[PDB]
Amino acid sequence: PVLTQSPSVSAAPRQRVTISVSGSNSNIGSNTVNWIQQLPGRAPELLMYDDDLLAPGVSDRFSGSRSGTSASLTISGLQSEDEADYYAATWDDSLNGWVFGGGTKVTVL
Amino acid sequence: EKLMKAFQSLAFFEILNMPNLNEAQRNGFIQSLKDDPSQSTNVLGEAKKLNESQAP
Repeated sequence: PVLTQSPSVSAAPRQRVTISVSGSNSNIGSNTVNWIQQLPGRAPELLMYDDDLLAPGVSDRFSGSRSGTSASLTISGLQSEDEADYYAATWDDSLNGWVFGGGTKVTVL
Repeated sequence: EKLMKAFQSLAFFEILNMPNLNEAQRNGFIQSLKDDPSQSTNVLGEAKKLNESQAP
């Protein structure tokens, strides 16, 4: 994957976890990042866009950030329904198209 | 405007992660998404129906 995401994370309910992704100046370094939530057998859901903006209806427990060639997604007050795979997405000027990370599994104990 | 683009990324993601499609079918669907974004839904639907029909 063009984008490199953080390894799988397991946390108890009510904990705060932060997932990260790293890229280059051709993607993250120059374009805003989007975060996607993926549940088994379901369509992917847009959680955040423009680095830190919440898609309509998304819980404000999710927050985003971007600086340099990296970005991160923070989930506060983790819940059982937060267990899923989270993917980072951004535009790459070198490839002239969308690039995606490999995904990070968030497991709620 | 950024929101609509982000939403556009979703279809790309789904089609990129459909395991039962050929490389040519996948590439064709992606190219459809690039050439006519207003057809996104349609494309996706078709892709889905193909990915199900070619399941093992």
